[PDB]
Amino acid sequence: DSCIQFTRHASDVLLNLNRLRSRDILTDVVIVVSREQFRAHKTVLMACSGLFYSIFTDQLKCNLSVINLDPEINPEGFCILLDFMYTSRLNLREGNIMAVMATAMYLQMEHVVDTCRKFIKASE
Amino acid sequence: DSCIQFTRHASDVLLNLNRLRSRDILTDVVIVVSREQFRAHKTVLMACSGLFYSIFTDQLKCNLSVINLDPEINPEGFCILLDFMYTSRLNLREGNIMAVMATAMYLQMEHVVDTCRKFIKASE
Amino acid sequence: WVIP
Amino acid sequence: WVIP
Ligand SMILES: O=C1Cc2cc(Nc3nc(Cl)ncc3F)ccc2N1
Ligand SMILES: O=C1Cc2cc(Nc3nc(Cl)ncc3F)ccc2N1
Ligand SMILES: [Cl-]
Ligand SMILES: [Cl-]
Repeated sequence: DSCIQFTRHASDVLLNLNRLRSRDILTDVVIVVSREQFRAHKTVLMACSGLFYSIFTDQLKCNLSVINLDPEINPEGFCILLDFMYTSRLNLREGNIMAVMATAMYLQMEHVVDTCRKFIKASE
Repeated sequence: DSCIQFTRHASDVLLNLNRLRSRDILTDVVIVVSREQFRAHKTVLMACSGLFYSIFTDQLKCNLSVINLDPEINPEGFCILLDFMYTSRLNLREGNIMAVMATAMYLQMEHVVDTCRKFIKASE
Repeated sequence: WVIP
Repeated sequence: WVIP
């Protein structure tokens, strides 16, 4: 087509979606990771994760307001990945990289799994 | 912080949100613009438009599944702006610029109003 | 704004 | 990935 494109649009949309999350505006699901609860927007979770895409396209699961993750999932790892979904920034540290990578494999977030593998290889 | 950032994340999120819209997945509102109907995600509309942000933060309107726009709004202008919200690309043409600018003023989409004003000034 |  |  002959469209023009606003470079910062996608980043500005994501910043506003994170502001809605902060303010608990139109959040429509609670993700439970053992004793912790995280509120989010189903559409953002599906846009970032192959696991959430599969969950919320299922005719029965699409209607659930609570999703319980596998008990082996680390809540801090999940929190770091949820923040990445809404900001593009990943708080990857020596003390959390194994939990973050394991969580990203489970959630099916291939670009995160890729940077974790590279950071681990560099330390070996 | 000491975060790393994935450059293409926000663009990839927006592309996936547009794929959900295409496929009518988790759309939760119908916007009526006279005889036409447009399905969308409330969160994407709020993230892009000051008018939708005000509508869906209202304690009564947040619960509506149908929103009727002012009868003066042009459906093609709205369609072009809805496509911009989900893609960052604006199909601005000599034959539609006046309707697009009027719609962007109503929806409170300041960056679009800005490029329309500039394109109009260039033709004068 | 740019030409994509 | 970059340093933001
Ligand atoms: O590593 C990843 C990240 C990821 C996100 C999605 N999300 C969607 N995919 C499509 Cl094709 N349309 C809409 C979506 F919301 C699916 C798979 C995967 N795998
Ligand atoms: O031209 C524009 C585009 C636009 C979008 C929004 N959206 C939100 N603003 C904030 Cl601060 N937090 C969350 C949001 F969804 C508000 C006003 C305006 N004016
Ligand atoms: Cl990813
Ligand atoms: Cl805008």
